Amino acid sequence: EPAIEAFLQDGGTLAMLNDVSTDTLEQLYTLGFNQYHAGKHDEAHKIFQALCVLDHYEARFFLGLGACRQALGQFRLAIDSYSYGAMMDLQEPRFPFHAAECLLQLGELEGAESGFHSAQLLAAAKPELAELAARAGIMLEVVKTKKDME
Amino acid sequence: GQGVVLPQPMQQELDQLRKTAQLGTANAAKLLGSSTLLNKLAFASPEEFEIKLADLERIRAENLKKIDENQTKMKEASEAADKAKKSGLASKIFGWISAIASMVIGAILIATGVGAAVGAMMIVGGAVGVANMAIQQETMKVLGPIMIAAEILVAIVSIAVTFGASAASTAMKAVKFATQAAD
Repeated sequence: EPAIEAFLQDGGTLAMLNDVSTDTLEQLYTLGFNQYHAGKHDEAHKIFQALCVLDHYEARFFLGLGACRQALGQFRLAIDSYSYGAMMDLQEPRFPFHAAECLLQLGELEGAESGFHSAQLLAAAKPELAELAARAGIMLEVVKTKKDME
Repeated sequence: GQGVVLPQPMQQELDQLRKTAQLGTANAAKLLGSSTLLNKLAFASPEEFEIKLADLERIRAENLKKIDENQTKMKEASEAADKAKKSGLASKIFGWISAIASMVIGAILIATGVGAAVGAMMIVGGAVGVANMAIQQETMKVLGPIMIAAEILVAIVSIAVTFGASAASTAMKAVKFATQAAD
């Protein structure tokens, strides 16, 4: 038991524990990714839940989890997943961005602002991502202005 | 779902793998249809277990790369949170972060990979996640914090089941102290 704990603590995952291969996990990501794009959001959510449990350090399983939740209108729960995902990949702008969208839908402007603002910075830094950087900039304005008319 | 751009990737075995992964929370829900209680225990455990090291060392060695990466993620997350709470730019780049996730950072400071584990468990939702989703109409909302506690508690059990019960115990301590650090 203390061996399992030390494993877990040092950063081992359930995948490792059950000798689950990188390629089996990828298969399951693919299934989840297709289902999400098929609009089968509820089913995609269940897949991403399994992935997040199998490897609880992969930001993109948390991105997927969060995207399913947002599509189902579960905005609060999506912010939770986008938040944990960010912590696993601090340079990824999609996390604060889609969390901000979710925050705006709930009327939380101060945090929507924070999200769109970080999403812009992080997206700016990478030049592959200027379109998203711009969207973030726009929504940032939309939020600041919706904030002023309160 | 055309809202989020997920990164691009790269039939009955996948249902095996999904059952594997939900196995811990399935057993968790099962064991929590009783009268346990605690609930409000007297130093958590024994628990119970009721109902091999060379392998672990092989596995560990086989995945030195990923394990180090995961350690780095936790290190970089801890640091990011450290440098954010010193500076006045705490709630400017991280004000969007939810309260749950915020505790999970705390749990990671107290218990590293065990903190992350239980934290991810809470966020994944698993057992009472479907109820929680349903709870989205309806009144004020002290219903919120308790659904957390519910989730925390289920996650602890799930950890107990899936990994050590010392792991669950540490996870409880982690959540405890991340919760006090939160005030």
